[PDB]
Amino acid sequence: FLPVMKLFDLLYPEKEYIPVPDINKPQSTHAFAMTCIWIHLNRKAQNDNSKLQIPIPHSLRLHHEFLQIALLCNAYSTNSECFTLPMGALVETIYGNGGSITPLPMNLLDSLTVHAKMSLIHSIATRVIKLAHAKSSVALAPALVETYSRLLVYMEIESLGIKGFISQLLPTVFKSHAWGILHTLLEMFSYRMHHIQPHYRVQLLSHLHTLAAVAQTNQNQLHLCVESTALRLITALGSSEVQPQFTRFLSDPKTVLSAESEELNRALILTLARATHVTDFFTGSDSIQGTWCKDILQTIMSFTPHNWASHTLSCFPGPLQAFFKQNNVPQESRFNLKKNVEEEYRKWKSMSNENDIITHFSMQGSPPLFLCLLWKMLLETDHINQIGYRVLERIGARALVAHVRTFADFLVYEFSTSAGGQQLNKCIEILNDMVWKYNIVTLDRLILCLAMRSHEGNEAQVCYFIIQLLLLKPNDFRNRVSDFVKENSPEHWLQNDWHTKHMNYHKKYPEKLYFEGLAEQVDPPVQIQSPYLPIYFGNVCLRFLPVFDIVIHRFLELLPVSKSLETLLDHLGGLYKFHDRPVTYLYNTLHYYEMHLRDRAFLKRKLVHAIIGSLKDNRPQGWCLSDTYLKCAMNAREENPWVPDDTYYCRLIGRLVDTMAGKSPGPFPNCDWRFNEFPNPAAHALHVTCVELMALAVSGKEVGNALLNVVLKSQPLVPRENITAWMNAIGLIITALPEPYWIVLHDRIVSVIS
Amino acid sequence: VADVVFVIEGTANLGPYFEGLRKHYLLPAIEYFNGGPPDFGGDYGGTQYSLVVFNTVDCAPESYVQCHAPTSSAYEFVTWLDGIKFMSCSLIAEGLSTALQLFDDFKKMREQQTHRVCLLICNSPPYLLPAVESTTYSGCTTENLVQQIGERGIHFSIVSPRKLPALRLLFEKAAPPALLEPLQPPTDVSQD
Repeated sequence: FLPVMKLFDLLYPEKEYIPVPDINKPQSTHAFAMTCIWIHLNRKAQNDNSKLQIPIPHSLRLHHEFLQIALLCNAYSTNSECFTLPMGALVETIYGNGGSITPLPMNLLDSLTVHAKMSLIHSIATRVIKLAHAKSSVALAPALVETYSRLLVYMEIESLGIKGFISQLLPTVFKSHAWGILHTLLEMFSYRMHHIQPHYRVQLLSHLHTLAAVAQTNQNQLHLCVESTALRLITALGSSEVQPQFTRFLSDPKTVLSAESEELNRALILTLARATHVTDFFTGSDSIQGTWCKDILQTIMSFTPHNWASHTLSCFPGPLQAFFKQNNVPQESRFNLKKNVEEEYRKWKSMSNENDIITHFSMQGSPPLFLCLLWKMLLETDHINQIGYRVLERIGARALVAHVRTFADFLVYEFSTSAGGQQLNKCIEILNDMVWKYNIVTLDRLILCLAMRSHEGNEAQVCYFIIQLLLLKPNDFRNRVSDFVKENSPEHWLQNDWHTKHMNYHKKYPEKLYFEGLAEQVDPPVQIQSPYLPIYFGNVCLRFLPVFDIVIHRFLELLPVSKSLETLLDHLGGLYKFHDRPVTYLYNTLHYYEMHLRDRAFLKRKLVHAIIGSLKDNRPQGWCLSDTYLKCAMNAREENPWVPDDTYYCRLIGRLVDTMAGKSPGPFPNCDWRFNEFPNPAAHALHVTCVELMALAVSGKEVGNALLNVVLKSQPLVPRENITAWMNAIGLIITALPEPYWIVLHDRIVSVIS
Repeated sequence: VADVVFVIEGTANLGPYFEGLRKHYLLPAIEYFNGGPPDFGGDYGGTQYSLVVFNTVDCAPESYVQCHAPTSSAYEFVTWLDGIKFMSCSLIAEGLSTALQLFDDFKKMREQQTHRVCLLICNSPPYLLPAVESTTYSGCTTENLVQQIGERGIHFSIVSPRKLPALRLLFEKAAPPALLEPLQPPTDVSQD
C-alpha cells in the first residue's frame, strides 16, 4: 500500500494549503478517508517498528487531530488499545443505573453502521457463548440483536467463521437444552432476512430439522415457530435452485428430511410440483431423470400422504406415485366409521365414571380413538374438568399432528351431514356459534387436513360449502387482523419506536396463550411466559399464502369462490405487505388451463383488478406507468387496451435496456435494492407481461402477434441504432411467458415467410 | 520541521573523494531525516528542500544547469548523489548566488518567520570575478560571502576536509564567524 498511498496523497491532495475541513455531519467518511488512511499507515509503520513511524504530520495536522460526536465516530479501534473509550462512541445499554426491561431502542444502519463494518464482527459472539456455557440464567435483556439481524455482508464475507461458530455451538444440545441459540435468532432471521444463499439456507434447513429431531423437543410447546420458519423458507427457494443445486443436496435428503415433518414434506412436494413447470425439467424425458425424485417418492410413501389415487393428479409431467392407489383406505372402507362411533360412545359412557382411570387409559395417546370425544365436551358449557389437560400437554407433544388430523376429519364429516340445506339454519344458530370460544386448534394444521379429504371428488359438492364456511368462520378475531394494518406497514424498515410499539401491542390486547379464559379460585399472575414476542400473529401470512394458493389453484371448479376471495383480499390487504412473488403465484395457474381458461377468465376479468387492487396496498413510490395503463384501461376494456399495448411494450423494454447509464434507473428503483427482490431487474420485466390482458381473448394468438409486430414492422418509436438490445429484451421477456405464447410464435414465423 | 538544504561543488575537483565524503558525512546525516532508504511519502510538509550541484565555468560554454528537485521525498536526493558525473578555479560563486536567490524566494513564498537554516560544503578552492550575472546581485566571491553572512544572519557552518587550502584565512572576512570549531576526531555528530 506504500506506493498506492503515495499516489493517492499526490492525486487527491493536489494543492498548496490544508483546505476542506469537511465536517459533513450526514456523511464524512469519504472526506475524512485521507485522515483515516494516514492514521492507518502510521499505525502500520509503528507495528513494523521502522520508517520512523511516518513522522512530520505538519502537512495535515489539523485533520489528523479532528477527533478532539456521532458523526466523528471514525473508529480506528480495530488496531488495538481503543476498545474501552472509543467504543463508548456508540451508546450501549444501562446496567448500573435503574418483559419490557430494556431501554434505548435499536440504532439505524444508514446513520453510522453503513461504514463501521471492519470492527464489530464477533463481539456479541462472546456474549452468547458466555450465556450458553452455564444456562439462560435470566430473561434475555439485550434486544440490540435486532441490529445484529440486519447484518448480511458479515456472513457473506465470513461464511467460514460463522460456520465454525455454529459447529462449535452444536454441542449445546447436550450442554444445555439447545434453547439459548434457536429462539434468540430464528424469528428475526426469518423476518428481517428474506433473501439468502440457497446452499446456506438448505444447510440451515437440515440443521434445524436435525435439532428438532434430536435432542428431546417435547418440552418446547412454542416450537410452532420452527415449523413456521421452515415452511416460509422452503417456499421462498423453489424457483430455479433444484436443477443447478442438485449436486449440493445429493446426500442430505438421503439421510434425514422425513423424520416427523409430514406436513412439511407435503408442502415441499407441492412446491416441487409447482416448480417443475419451470422450466420443463421433467417434460422432455419420462423416467430417465426420474432418479432424482424416486428417492423422494420412496421417502414420502414410507408415510404415504397424497393419496388421490389417480383422480385429479394432473399438475405433473408424469404421475409416478399414481401406481400406489390402494394406500388410500378412505374412511376405513366406510364400515369402520360406525364402529369407531360406537366405540367413542362407549368410551364416553365409561368416562362418565372412570375419571381416576382415564389417566392410565389414555396412555400411548391413541389419536384416532379418543380425541373424537372432544365434540361431546365443551358442549356441556365448558366441561373441561382439567383432569386430562395436564396429561394431554404432557404426552401429546408429538402425536398432536395425528390428533388434529383425526379431529379435522371428524368435524368435516359431522358438518357434511347437512347435504341440502336443512341443517344450515341450525348451523348458523348454534353450531358455528359455539365453536368460536374457544377453539384450541387456532387454525394451525387445518390446511393439509382439509386438502387431504375436502378436495376429493367424493363429496366435493358439500366439501365446497365446508371450505366456504371455513373461510367465513372468522368473524370475531378477524377484526384484530383488520386493525393490525397500521402497525407493521408504517414501521418495517424505518424503525423508530417498533420496540415499544410491539411491547404495548402484545401487552394490552392478549392475556395468555397456553391457558384458557376462565379465572379459577386462585390466580397468581406471575407474568413470565414472554421470552421473545416481537410479532404476535403477523407471521401467519407467510403460511397463509400457500393456503390461499392451494385454495384457488387446486380448488377452481366452482366459481362462487370468486365472491369469497375478493372479500378475503379486501380484508387481508394490509396483511399482504410482506412479499410479492406473483410469477410463481400465477404462472402455474396456467399449466394446462389455456384451452379452458374462458370459464375461469370470465371471473378473472375481475380477479385481475382484484389482484392489482390488493397490490395497490403498497407505498414505496416504485411505479409510475402501470397506473397510467390502468387509467387508459378503466372504461370499455373491450375496446381500448389492445392497440396501445405496443407503447407499453416499447416503454418497458426501454426501461430494461436502459439499466446501465440512462435516467430510467431513477425514481423507479430505490430503497435500497436489498429486500425488495432486486438481485437483478429481471423479474421486473416479467412483472406485468402475464397479468396484462388475461381478461379477454387477448392471450393465445393476439399476444404473440402484438409481441412480434415490433420486429417485422418498423415501429415509429423503435430507433434503428440499438435494435440488438431491443431484440435481447424481447427475448428476455418471452422466455418467461406461458407455453402457447412462445409456441405459436414459431408456427407463425415459419407459416408464410418460409 | 528540520528544513535543511545541502549544496556541494567539489565534484569536478574530487570525484572519488566525493564518494567517501558522502558516505562519511551526508549518508549518515540522511538517516537523521529518513526512516531508511527504500517508497516513501513526499508532499508539501515544509521540510522539503533543494539539491544543487554543478561545475565550474571553464568547461561549460553552453550548459550550466540540469537540476530538477522540488521535494525528492528525502530519497531521490541521496539516490542521484551517487549517480552523478564529474567534470584551478571553482566558479562556486554562481552556484552560491543561485542558492541564495532560491532561499530568498523560498522565504518569500514558503513562509510558515520560518527560522531558515542551511549548510554548505565545497572542497574546491573558489575564485571568480563574476558573481550573479542573472539577478540584482553583482560583485565577487568575497562580496557574495559577506553579503550572505553580514546582511542576514543565515545560520551557516563549514566542516571542511582534513586538508586545508589557502582559503580559510580569506574566508574569515565575514562578521558572523564561520564556526569551524566543530573539529573533532570523533565521527559526524547528529546535531551539535
